[PDB]
Amino acid sequence: GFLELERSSGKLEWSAILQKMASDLGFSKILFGLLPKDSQDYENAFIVGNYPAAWREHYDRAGYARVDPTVSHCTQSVLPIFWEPSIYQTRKQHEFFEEASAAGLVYGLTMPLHGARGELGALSLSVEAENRAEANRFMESVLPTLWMLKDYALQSGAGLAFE
Amino acid sequence: MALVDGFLELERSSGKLEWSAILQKMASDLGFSKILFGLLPKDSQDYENAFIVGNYPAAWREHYDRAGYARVDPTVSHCTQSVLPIFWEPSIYQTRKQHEFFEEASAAGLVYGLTMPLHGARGELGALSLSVEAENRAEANRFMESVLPTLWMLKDYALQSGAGLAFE
Ligand SMILES: O=C(Oc1c(Br)cc(Br)cc1CNC(=O)c1ccccc1[N+](=O)[O-])c1ccccc1Cl
Ligand SMILES: O=C(Oc1c(Br)cc(Br)cc1CNC(=O)c1ccccc1[N+](=O)[O-])c1ccccc1Cl
Repeated sequence: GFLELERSSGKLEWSAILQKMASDLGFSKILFGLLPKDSQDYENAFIVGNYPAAWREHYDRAGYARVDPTVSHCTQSVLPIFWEPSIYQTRKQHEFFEEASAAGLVYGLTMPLHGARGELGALSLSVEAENRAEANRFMESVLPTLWMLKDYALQSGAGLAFE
Repeated sequence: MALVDGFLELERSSGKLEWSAILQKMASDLGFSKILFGLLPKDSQDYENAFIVGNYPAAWREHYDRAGYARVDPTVSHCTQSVLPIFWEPSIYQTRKQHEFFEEASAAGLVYGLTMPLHGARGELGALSLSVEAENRAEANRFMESVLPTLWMLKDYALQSGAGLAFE
């Protein structure tokens, strides 16, 4: 569980519980983003978490949903995409990487979310590490737990967002 | 990552037979007995014509289709509503018809286990059902809890690769 996320009422308590679950697991920053069936309106997604506010604003401002390589990945797969240097291919994606890094978001992964009612989302989690090798060792050590977490977060958060 | 290397063979297969053999072995190696992987394309409710993989007794699968059990199987309705597992507990069989279903499934050797709902990136709807042989439900539940995180990863790997084989 999942216990607290269900007993919670309102976005504020739900966000605090999810953030703490991630933090306890070893991830300092998280974003839970969700769209309803047949929506591509990323700039109006249901968004939860503790990403820096200025970064979230810039992301929307710059239209980074069209650039961020994890977005297109999420439309095609249920498997995680790790924030590996190989995913940033274009010059725009290089800038995206640099800008996200400035915001403190360099190491992490994005778990695509695909709900029972056609919801489309992502749970992104970032880790503080001394290098990418350290980050990857940590992420591998907690991956099975994260994999369960993302589905619990999806089932709970879909109803909060749209119902 | 070494953790997920096992799951990579699911994309390295050529054809439904090899894919089925790989999936069945991963499940068997993990400690489960019988499995059924079922998948439908976007918008489909045609359970009698799903893409199905596994080692459920053939006569049972034939019976399930014939008797229209998809209409009453509580794991089916659950999968339309949720991404979370549904464990095969007496409490999920509520209607008299679902009691019949449970009795018939038990005769086919399917009593303890769980169903992982599958929801694909392209609207695919499915289930990965796995049965457990045990002396009682408590032992069965103890085993299932011990392998659940591995199974949770497996079901998504199976879905991603399975969808390509079924529809792409
Ligand atoms: O929430 C979604 O996308 C978003 C939205 Br909107 C806003 C923001 Br800010 C961030 C994301 C997802 N991207 C990341 O978190 C990320 C991934 C790799 C490197 C760096 C970052 N980062 O720092 O942002 C989303 C993605 C796919 C499908 C649906 C949604 Cl709603
Ligand atoms: O494959 C799907 O449904 C099916 C289809 Br067809 C055929 C068969 Br035989 C079995 C199922 C799923 N049911 C089970 O495996 C099950 C669950 C609990 C107790 C006993 C059993 N059982 O032994 O049958 C399915 C389910 C949800 C969404 C899509 C699909 Cl294709």
